[PDB]
Amino acid sequence: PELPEVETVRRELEKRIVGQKIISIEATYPRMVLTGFEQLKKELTGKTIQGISRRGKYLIFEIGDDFRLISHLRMEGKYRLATLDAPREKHDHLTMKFADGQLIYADVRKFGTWELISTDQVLPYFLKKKIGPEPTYEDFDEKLFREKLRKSTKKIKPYLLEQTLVAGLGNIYVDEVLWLAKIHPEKETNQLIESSIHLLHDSIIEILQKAIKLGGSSALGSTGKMQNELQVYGKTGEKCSRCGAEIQKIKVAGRGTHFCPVCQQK
DNA sequence: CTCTTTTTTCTCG
DNA sequence: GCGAGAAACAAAGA
Ligand SMILES: FC(F)(F)c1nc(S)c2nc[nH]c2n1
Repeated sequence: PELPEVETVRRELEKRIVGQKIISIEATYPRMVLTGFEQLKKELTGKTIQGISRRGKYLIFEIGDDFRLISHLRMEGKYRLATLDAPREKHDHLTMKFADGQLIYADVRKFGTWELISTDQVLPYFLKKKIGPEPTYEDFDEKLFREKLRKSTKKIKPYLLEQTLVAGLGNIYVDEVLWLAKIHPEKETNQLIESSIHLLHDSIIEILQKAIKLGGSSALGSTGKMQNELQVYGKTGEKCSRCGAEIQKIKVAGRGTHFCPVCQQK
């Protein structure tokens, strides 16, 4: 998932597990608990969930005053709320058992991660990863964005995916954003002009906020409607909305890349 | 049978 | 520092 899907999960979890005391925690794949499963089980068992936050694509469980559980779903992670007698499914790895239900984490590819960190270490955790601003008008400053693009020789799509210019874009929404902003994915950022950068900035905010409103593109968060609004991603060979052309797919920095050549010339 | 396809971080030259 | 390619992993499709 990307930021809109993680935000949709965050909102549903916030509605349902805040206030719940953790009765037990079980793992069939403890290796995804990067800080140590036995330590996490000891610290969090018997604690009450106080809230669920998000930063970029990271989910942040607020569990007691002094701990946060930082969860990343990577490529295929999925959460579901199940009854206590729910049968185990093949790719379930972790479960947080409450008195009247359980939160189960599944991940076919086993990429997703859990990290237990103390409350006063959350901001340093994200500083160390150099995560960029949240994609909102209030947080995403166009002036700094423009300066960073000017000083770099990177291609725009890889640079946006690095999470350092702005947080939360993945392969789907970066393709949608560059189509909407009429920018080639291999455009070198120091060749972007101010009016293009302005449109890119606004387009990032607008696409991600619309995606959040529509519940993401498609367990929790599986009821999104943003997939019906995608213009280029996964649409290889189909006609662009700025009509005439067919959507092409190339490889850029090892990622499948969907774009409309006429609309996105360098 | 092989090869390719679908977030983050590391290795290598 | 850089970028390309690979690594972590599983399943499905060509
Ligand atoms: F593909 C890419 F290599 F450009 C890339 N994509 C994503 S989603 C990403 N997240 C952190 N770093 C990242 N690099």
